[PDB]
Amino acid sequence: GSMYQLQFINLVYDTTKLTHLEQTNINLFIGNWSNHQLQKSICIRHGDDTSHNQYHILFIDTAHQRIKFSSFDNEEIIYILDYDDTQHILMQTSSKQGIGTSRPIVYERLV
Amino acid sequence: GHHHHHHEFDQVQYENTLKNFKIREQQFDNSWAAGFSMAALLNATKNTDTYNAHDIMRTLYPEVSEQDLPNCATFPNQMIEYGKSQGRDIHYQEGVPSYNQVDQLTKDNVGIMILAQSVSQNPNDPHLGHALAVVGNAKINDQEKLIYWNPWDTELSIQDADSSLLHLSFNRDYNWYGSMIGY
Repeated sequence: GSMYQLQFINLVYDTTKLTHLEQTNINLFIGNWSNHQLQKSICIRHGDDTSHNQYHILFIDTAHQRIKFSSFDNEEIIYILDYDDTQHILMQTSSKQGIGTSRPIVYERLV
Repeated sequence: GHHHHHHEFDQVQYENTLKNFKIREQQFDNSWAAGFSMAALLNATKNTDTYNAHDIMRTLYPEVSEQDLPNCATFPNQMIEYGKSQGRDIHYQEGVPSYNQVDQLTKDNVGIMILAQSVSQNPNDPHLGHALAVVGNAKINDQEKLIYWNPWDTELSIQDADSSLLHLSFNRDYNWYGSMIGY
């Protein structure tokens, strides 16, 4: 009996500038996802120039089925999302300039 | 899914691990790896249980909100200054320490923290830094190994002494680019 924190992640990218593999790869992460131990949930969407909670894509990693991104308002935090299966993705955080990376955290599909 | 198995066929001919080392806490959703590593190393060499990642990080980031603290990582100079603050003359050494050096440091109850960095595949692909703890060294199947602890884990890991390539959990690879020695 307890509230979760929800982080809205609106990714901004020009669908126009991507290979099809890249597009398939990003699309893996669009959806709503939760971790029950942390009581955290993320709602990932393809946003636009006008969305709030905007995040910039730094790199699309098709080889490992992964994307790296940062929030528009804090470039010192890098998020890494890895695809596991349609019901699970892994999110990790790291810093831009320092040393220390989080454990990959499992988020399972919901909604 | 994954189970633990037996490893009957290994021949551990020699093992030398830091006196009093014990994994006491695990890193999840924060960037405190260096704090986890330093805490475990100092707990081992000081023979205590009072160090912990959160408290180290708080000391390094006294003005950051509790909410923003998880996202603070560690600079090399903080690793050095923090160790000194605890009575440890920390020195950086580039590259992977030799088996013989690890063996000597470990017998002298001196801790070593691994500084690792992922390998970028493009200019837009930022390499990531991570920190781990050396636990000691072993000769296994006639091969020299180093023993280390990734804060992500609850168990120890074994590294070929002649390799800088760390194959971490969740299939993440980092290179050991240097060490902070003296904890």
